[PDB]
Amino acid sequence: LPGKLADCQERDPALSELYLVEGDSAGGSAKQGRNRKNQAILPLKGKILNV
DNA sequence: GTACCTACGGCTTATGATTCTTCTCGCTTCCGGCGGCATCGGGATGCCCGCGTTGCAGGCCA
Repeated sequence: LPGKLADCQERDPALSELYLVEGDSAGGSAKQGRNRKNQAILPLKGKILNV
């Protein structure tokens, strides 16, 4: 929960949005240019192992 | 693709210590009430006489 996740002010689901981008390259400007009402961004690190 | 360490210098803020404010234990002993009796100075009551109080009308003041 800490570290990377930055939720919005609203807590009721089906109203907010979630995004998945590169952390240090994209998430910075994404948070600096997003809204603080119904916006949430979850950064990522590199790739993800296959299933 | 990403994280964690200290030196170079200054103000502050996050917590254990010391002088100033205060809360009130101890009773006991010199001292302060407390009551009774002889004493003394004041005054209320009475009479006399002149002065303090008040009403009228005028000139001065806030």
